[PDB]
Amino acid sequence: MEKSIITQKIIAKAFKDLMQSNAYHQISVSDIMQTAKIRRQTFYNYFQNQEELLSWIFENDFAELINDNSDYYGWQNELLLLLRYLDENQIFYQKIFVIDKNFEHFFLIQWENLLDKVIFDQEKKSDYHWSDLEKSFICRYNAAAICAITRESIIRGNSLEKLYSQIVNLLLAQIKIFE
Amino acid sequence: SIITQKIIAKAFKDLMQSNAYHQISVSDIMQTAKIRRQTFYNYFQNQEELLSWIFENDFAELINDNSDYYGWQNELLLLLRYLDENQIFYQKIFVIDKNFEHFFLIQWENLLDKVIFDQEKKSDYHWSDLEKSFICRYNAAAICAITRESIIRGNSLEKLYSQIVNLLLAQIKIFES
Repeated sequence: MEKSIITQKIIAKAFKDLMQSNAYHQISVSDIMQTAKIRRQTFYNYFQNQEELLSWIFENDFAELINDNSDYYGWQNELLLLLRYLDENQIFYQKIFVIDKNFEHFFLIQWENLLDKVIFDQEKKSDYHWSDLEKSFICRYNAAAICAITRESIIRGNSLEKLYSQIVNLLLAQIKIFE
Repeated sequence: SIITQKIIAKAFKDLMQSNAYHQISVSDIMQTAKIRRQTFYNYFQNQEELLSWIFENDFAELINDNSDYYGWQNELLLLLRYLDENQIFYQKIFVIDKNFEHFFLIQWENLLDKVIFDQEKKSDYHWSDLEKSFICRYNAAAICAITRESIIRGNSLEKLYSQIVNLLLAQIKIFES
């Protein structure tokens, strides 16, 4: 989305930029709005504080990457863009894994949402005999794997995009047996 | 002498069924085991050491104490059956020991190494070292998470067997030459 959230997106970009090179708690609202080039008080039309801004970033950015697009068959492109986003924002996310103990659970749910999208898109392309139980299992199994691998890579400072071909290939192999 | 240690462990596991970990004493354990109390300390300094011993011994048997040709599929099935038989015990462990998950993950990594080894004995593959390492890390993480969740939920782990095997075989098949 763009038109209904223009200012929020500018403020969030500013914050993400500062998180590349400053510790989270040393970024004030004043700093964010200086970087955004918007009058400070405007921040409060939208967020009470930096925690609320973080929450918004997590909800918006993952939805935008996974769901907010037009594509009929999109999951492979979405996965690539998600890995690229995590690489670009690796320092931000390393920091969040330190600051927010509940983030790991949110992160896993994001991967689950991606797997739900994989299933959604595949069922548009081909016919499958997977039961409801089997679809749940494939999603939970793979979401857990990708969550663990990408969390570790983020924390370690290893590139996520380098894993893309291997992840796609393993997912497609598993999907195929249910044709 | 595996024998006395196993009696003590069996007694502690049974007390853990219906008693909170912290409310089980060495006296309780040894009375249940029917073995003179002081014998405990020939083997374990305390309850935490006893727990650690159970983890190391049980998983070493499940992963390392089989015949060479038993195979990863039977090994997985045996692990799943062990987790079912000890489901209530592990439900508690996932509560009280927030480091057990790391140990558990290593056990699944060990099994995945055996999967690769067994498959390379059966057939021939074009995977690189990096590709096979990745398959192992990816699937060990998946199986670790899925079995923990099923344990906590109180679902059948043995029921997961075919589901896991099918997804693993599907991944390995793409590297077969």
